[PDB]
Amino acid sequence: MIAPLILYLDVPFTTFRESHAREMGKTYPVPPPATVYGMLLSLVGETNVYRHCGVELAIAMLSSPKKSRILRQMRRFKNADFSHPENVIPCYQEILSNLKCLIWVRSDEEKIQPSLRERIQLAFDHPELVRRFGCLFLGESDQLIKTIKLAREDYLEGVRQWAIRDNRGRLTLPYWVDHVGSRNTRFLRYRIEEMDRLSPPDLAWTMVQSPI
Amino acid sequence: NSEEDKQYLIFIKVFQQAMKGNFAKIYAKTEEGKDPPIKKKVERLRAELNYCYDELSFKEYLSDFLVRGGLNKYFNEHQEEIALLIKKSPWQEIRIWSLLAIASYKPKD
Amino acid sequence: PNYYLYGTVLTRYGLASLNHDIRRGNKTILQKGYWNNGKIHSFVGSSAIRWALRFYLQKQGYLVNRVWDEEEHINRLTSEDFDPEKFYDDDIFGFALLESAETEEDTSSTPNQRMGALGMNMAVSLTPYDGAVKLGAKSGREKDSTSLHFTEYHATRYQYYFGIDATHLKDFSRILPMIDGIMNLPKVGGSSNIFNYPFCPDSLVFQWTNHFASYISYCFEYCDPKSKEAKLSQEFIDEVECGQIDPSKLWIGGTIVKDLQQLDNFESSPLNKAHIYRNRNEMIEALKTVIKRDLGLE
Amino acid sequence: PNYYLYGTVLTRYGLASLNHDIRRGNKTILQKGYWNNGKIHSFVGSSAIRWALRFYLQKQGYLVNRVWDEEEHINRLTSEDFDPEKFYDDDIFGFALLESSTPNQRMGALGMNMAVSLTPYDGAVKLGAKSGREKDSTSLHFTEYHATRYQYYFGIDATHLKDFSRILPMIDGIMNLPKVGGSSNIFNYPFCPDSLVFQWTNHFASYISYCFEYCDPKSKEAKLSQEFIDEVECGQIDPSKLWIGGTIVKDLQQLDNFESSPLNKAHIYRNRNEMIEALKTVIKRDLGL
Amino acid sequence: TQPKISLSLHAADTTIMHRVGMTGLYMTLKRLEKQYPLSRQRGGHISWFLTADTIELFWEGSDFIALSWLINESFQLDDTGLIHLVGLDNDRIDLRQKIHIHEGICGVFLRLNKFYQAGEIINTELRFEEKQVEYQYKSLTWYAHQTFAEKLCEADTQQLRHDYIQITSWLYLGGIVRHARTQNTTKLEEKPEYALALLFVPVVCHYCLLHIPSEDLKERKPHRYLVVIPEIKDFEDASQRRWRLQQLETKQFHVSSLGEAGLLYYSLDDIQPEVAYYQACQVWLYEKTNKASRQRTLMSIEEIKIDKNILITYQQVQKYFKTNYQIIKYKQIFIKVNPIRSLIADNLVKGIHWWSNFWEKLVIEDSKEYLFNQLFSNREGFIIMAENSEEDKQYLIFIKVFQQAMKGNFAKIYAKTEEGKDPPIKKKVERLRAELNYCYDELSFKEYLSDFLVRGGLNKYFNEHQEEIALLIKKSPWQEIRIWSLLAIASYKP
DNA sequence: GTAGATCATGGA
Repeated sequence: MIAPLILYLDVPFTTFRESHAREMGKTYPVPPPATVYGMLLSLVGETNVYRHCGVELAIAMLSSPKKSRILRQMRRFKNADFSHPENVIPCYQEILSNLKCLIWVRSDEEKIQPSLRERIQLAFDHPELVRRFGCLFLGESDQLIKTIKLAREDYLEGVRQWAIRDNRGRLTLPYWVDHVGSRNTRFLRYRIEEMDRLSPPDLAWTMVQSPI
Repeated sequence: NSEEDKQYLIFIKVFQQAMKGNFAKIYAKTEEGKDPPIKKKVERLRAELNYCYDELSFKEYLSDFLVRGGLNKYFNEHQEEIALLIKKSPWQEIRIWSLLAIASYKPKD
Repeated sequence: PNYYLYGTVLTRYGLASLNHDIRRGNKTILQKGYWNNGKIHSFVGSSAIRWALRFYLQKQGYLVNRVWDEEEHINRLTSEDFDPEKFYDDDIFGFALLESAETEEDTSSTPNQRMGALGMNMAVSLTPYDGAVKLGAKSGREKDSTSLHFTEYHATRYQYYFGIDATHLKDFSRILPMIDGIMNLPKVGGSSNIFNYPFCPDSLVFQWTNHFASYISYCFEYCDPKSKEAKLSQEFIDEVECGQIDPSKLWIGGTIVKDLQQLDNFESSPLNKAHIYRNRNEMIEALKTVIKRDLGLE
Repeated sequence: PNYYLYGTVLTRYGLASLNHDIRRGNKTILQKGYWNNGKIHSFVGSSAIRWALRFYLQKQGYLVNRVWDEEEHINRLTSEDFDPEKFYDDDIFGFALLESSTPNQRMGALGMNMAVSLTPYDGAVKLGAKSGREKDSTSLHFTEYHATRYQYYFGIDATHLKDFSRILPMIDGIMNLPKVGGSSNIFNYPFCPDSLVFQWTNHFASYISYCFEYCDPKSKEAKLSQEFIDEVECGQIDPSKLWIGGTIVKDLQQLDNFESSPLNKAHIYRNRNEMIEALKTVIKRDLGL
Repeated sequence: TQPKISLSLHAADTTIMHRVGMTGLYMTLKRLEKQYPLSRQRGGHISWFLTADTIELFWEGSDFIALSWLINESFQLDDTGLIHLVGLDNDRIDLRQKIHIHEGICGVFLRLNKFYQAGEIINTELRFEEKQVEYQYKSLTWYAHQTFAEKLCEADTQQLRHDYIQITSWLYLGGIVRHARTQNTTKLEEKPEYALALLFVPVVCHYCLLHIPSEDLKERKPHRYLVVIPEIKDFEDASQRRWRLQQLETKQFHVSSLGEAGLLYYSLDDIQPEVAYYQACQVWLYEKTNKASRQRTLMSIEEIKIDKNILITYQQVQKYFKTNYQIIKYKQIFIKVNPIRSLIADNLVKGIHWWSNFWEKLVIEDSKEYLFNQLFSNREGFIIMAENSEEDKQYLIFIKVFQQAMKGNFAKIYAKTEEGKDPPIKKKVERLRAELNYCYDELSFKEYLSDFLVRGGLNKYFNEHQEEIALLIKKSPWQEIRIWSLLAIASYKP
């Protein structure tokens, strides 16, 4: 079998807001599989979200990012008038600083060719042939990606904080997100285990599937 | 210990030996009475150190005191290092080190 | 063929109280968070710089949908239906409509939304923040409340990272006014009455490339708090020497040029073949010539 | 067009105690903090300079909303509703009415930054004591002073002014600044400029903020910084928009290869009044006054 | 047969709030089973099977009747109008703590009048230390928790819904609707069983009052609410922890930091040396944005992870530091918190030194020596904390050196001043604190400290540790030395 | 008859 594609990721600032965190911008410690899947789709310029269902992703944290809060005058659709003062509310948003991680992409379960792994490999091979819009970001549109590159299993050859699918884990990261409400959002429970493995364990792989 | 810390400790020992010599000279000078004062000598030294207002005056006083100390074996062993430390360092830091040496001084039993 | 313009810009040294946080008693807290080596640096939100660019575009003609009413200190919309083909503001910064939040697709048919072609990361202080406050007692013998306040300030330089998908623009020629605004940034929202902090750049590392990634996001750092030397980061130079970040795609200007030239072995360094200009205007003119040639704006 | 007047002004050398903060017990602490290369400098708040400009406008006879009673030491508002069209102070410095038709706030045309001592603060203190052998808890005290020059950076958005002609009184006040809030009884520090670097340009960018440096850490020298000179040499700063006046003119003219430098073709005047007159002529021509 | 509702801690789709809700339901079911031993007594013959990490509910007949019975019995109102949660042991809890819990629930969960109908403002005067203080609380006549059974079941068939239920911020804290113009669609949706869990959430979580030290306690009463939401490891463990927390006095729930509340939730926990202790919780801060704010707003969420060492240190701090004072004025009970305990608890939670921010929080932000005077009352706690420090004994040696120097400096003037003319320790210590506050950079502070040490006379502790203390003074940051000088002043024994 | 807009609705 083809070795799973490894994508080194370095982001200066990242906000993985929680699904139920609407009054305050609480963030996940680790990028959810849904956010990484959306980032990869943006990287290959794929607008359709159902195109690459079945891809498996594994995330290894190269360091523990620090959590910080920033005030923000975020807008909302509360009043019909755009200039009404009710449309602006001040609330906190939690950000993560200096996020470095390695992403494993495995595309054995995809039924549509070419697979997401092949598309990412081709995009990195010939960047001038990639047809996409906007700037690559992880989280919010203003949180641009500093370094995204093809790496090996030992890019830093140090110690890795894996995200293991544990039913007793603390984090509840979604592998599918319903942006309207929460009906179609699908969750999985993870834990961050400090391990010196250079390849993801079996429980570290998360398959992105439709809620159906 | 870094080299700067080593020179700082050597300077502390040099100043302590100089105070030993000066206080021995005083003790020999005022053998009369029940006992020559010790706290008064330390207060005199602190006042004279605090009197210095600029680099030249403080370094002149420090050199005079060091010479009045006597042999000062720690200066014998470390001519260049301690000499360069005194010449180069800001006089306020040298005064701080001298006062630390004063505070950490043990009179001979 | 996509064409992206990424850039890291460093601001001049000065006293800054730009973004601020929720107040606590008399103290107007500067907003801050962790950064490199775990130290606390003062931040400037990305929305602040985007607002500054919006106001720059509004201030010099450049018909914009979101007009800022200076008299009433409120934001007004000329057209409820955003039209990126006509307005610079909607074309560059994008928009989001009411129906954009109650549906999954991007159409509902007129477009429901538009991802802004420009995205800028938040500005962080080049130097770790040390608690510095200013007294604010107002004149007069009548000493009631609302007097004797404290304002937090920071005497360092700020750096931020931006990126634009020039191909994503509805009108390709709109990138030039945005560049002019980035260099001639009027004021990033803050206490300009008490702490007037010009946000005009004094050191740039721009990259005009067709690659979706640019490893030049934060190339300026000196740390050693309470200083303003602002040397180029060692990891950025190492990545330039490694082989990625093609030097022919790099554009370096400002006061960092002097330090770069003063470096030994710089003549034989791979960083030498980058477009390096001490004058920011000259570098911007050359870069805009290249951009116009590549995008067909001629 | 959109015209801005940026300027860095350097004060004369003297003993200053204009920036006291919350006192620590007996001794009066003057406001200070970290600055260039990690040493502690004494800062004079920009609100002090704004108050001085307001007082200048009031004393010169201009219509000012907030009238300051010298004998009563209180502030009185002629009109409870701020009217930037009629009052100079509301037009220039803005306002913000925060309480439970006309706008409630204004951004203000004048933007000023804090005044920073050119020389790092050494730590000088002065002892004061009430005369008389009848001594009580308030007998003796300490006041910190600093022997230095203060430099500050200001910026004016001329087009933001409700009346364009109001920029000239502001320039006159900057060159004729009254007492800047401090201890005038015992430390009378004149804040009138003795070295100016002004920029009257339609471009929003300014590279003249805090352009003065010291030759020696404890000295009254006040030389122009090397970065500013380099930015003039490279062509970043247009010499035709540069206005340099004061005692720095002599040092600039004694520079080697001055006649061949682009700094030569800048508006350089030893007399500050002549520089101000020429700049005001240019401003009046540009604004159509 | 087949359970109609099944809830497990091992379910992969649950968040922390869901598990806290299942824990609250577990406690309520235990209490109800104690109250109603026979399933025939319960409406609809509802019966449950409770395990360590699973809850299963069985009932007969209409789902609406059984759910209504369970919910009505779970959430009740007493005669006085206070919220009566049968999950908690209400006979064992006193009236003041019941009022505290009711006010916390009304201020955090029932923020909106759309989810409660208010009664009259009941005033009760309970005597305390030969003084009758009038508590005034807003009694209720109904709240949404009581009648959520209608929302859980279909209107016509009166059966459990097979689809998702749109919930609001009163069920899930922070589950706000960001865009009010999309109220129908953009609403958080949950399954009926998880909706029931979120209904039972308030039983387990505990409420603390946050005191801002910038404002004086007398001049304004506290209004910020802290919600301690624990991370559930087992139903039995969390149930026992909550029922044990029922012991705490109401004055202990007033804190000055989020970490203090997080540790207070676990303060009563028994530490087993043979068992690796590890617990985690989240503290949610609810605070009015402005003075005229109608309801509190979620401002910050802090995650606290505590281990054996942190719990042991906090228990020692609680045992040795001064407890919360109860200043009683006319019809108000002003509870004066201990700033030192709050600061130390916050430092322990953050994983930094317990003295990390002592100066700028104890001397700079002190108005009239209000915070400074408490140092001499907490001197014993300071001594205990220094003696049982996990590391850094060199700075304790420095404490001894500075205390000897202070003794010498004070004794000089005290010998100069005769009887009657001798000033108390308060004035000299205040002058010393002011002189320490004067220092602004490393050079000035080190100069002053060195001169003070010399003026202190002969220093045996410095002499015995010349190299160590000299290196410590030369190398350490001056702010840390100032903080340690402050806490050596605090623990100074005349 | 139903969804969007509008208005009430909350203290010690």
